[PDB]
Amino acid sequence: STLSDGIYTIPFVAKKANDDSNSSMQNYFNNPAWLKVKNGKKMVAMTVNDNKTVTALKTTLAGTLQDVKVVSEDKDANTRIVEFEVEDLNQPLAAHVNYEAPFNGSVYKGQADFRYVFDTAK
Amino acid sequence: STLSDGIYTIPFVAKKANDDSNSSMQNYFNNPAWLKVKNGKKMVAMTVNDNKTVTALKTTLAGTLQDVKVVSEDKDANTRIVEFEVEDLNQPLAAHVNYEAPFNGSVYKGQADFRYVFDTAK
Amino acid sequence: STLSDGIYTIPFVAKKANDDSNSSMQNYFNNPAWLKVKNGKKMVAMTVNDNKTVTALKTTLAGTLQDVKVVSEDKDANTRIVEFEVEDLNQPLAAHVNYEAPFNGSVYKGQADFRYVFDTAK
Repeated sequence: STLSDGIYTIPFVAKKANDDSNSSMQNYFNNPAWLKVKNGKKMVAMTVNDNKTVTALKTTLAGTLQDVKVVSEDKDANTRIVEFEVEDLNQPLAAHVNYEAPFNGSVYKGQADFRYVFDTAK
Repeated sequence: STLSDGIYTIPFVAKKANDDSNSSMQNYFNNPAWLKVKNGKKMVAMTVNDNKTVTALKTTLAGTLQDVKVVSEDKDANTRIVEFEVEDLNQPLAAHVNYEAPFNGSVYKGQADFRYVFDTAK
Repeated sequence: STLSDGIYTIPFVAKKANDDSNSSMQNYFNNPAWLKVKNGKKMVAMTVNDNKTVTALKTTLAGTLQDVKVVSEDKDANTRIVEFEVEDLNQPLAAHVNYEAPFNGSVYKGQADFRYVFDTAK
């Protein structure tokens, strides 16, 4: 947690919920994540690269999963910037994502559980 | 082929035409591909992440290469969703792509052959 | 340097300034880069996939770093096509990038040094 004030680019990997392997959900988020070290608060910002498909995202805060906040949304470029706090950048951050298939059919909804594994701030 | 009804995310890799190595053409397609298991028909959908550059794409169906169908096109975000049927998700699916360089010159056209190698549905 | 006339797709990796490891800045540029072999001039074109964040980019030419030229800019899709000459496609091309965080705060600016390592034209 010992980090000085400023803007740093923090890398991440999305791993499967109960497997130490890469999750297919990783491709919905732009790497690296932005890190603002302000007033001793670890704020992580990341571009959700498919606004239409990814409908909801929740990240663990104080022991429970809470819906992420939208910094700014770009409906023309099909992207959005999301903001969330992390308790520890050393523990695999459990996250649940709700998605929608672009198919022209009755069934299209989906949802998956995955873990965000953060490297070191730069 | 033994798969139940529903929406599943199928991963893929683009390999070189006559080499078991990754093809540079992989970066024109968004991973993973969407899979709709409806009425015993293996339908694969994928985002072509550069609408202007990638001009044509054909995938092998019943022994011959046929031009892929457009689900929906996004001219503002420079993307499009394409749909194609696969005979077997265990054989390397041969595909031919036609592309155009964004350079301001007389010569800009190009075309390449590659293989889609599908993993398992999720 | 012995290459015939035409359009070829050249792959690249962004490595850390003083480390032979991948740079986080790699995700701001679309792979592969376009190569036009016209009148014995090695011209490299690449899509900067985040127009708003990446504010400036300079590539080494004749021993010094010079600001890259804009082929065409897409403000709707948040992209731009940049053009620059390379002295040798065998030496790690030193580059300096200026970036801006999308956070809603006083501090957001940043800048990093990295090297472009080019493979072979296709």
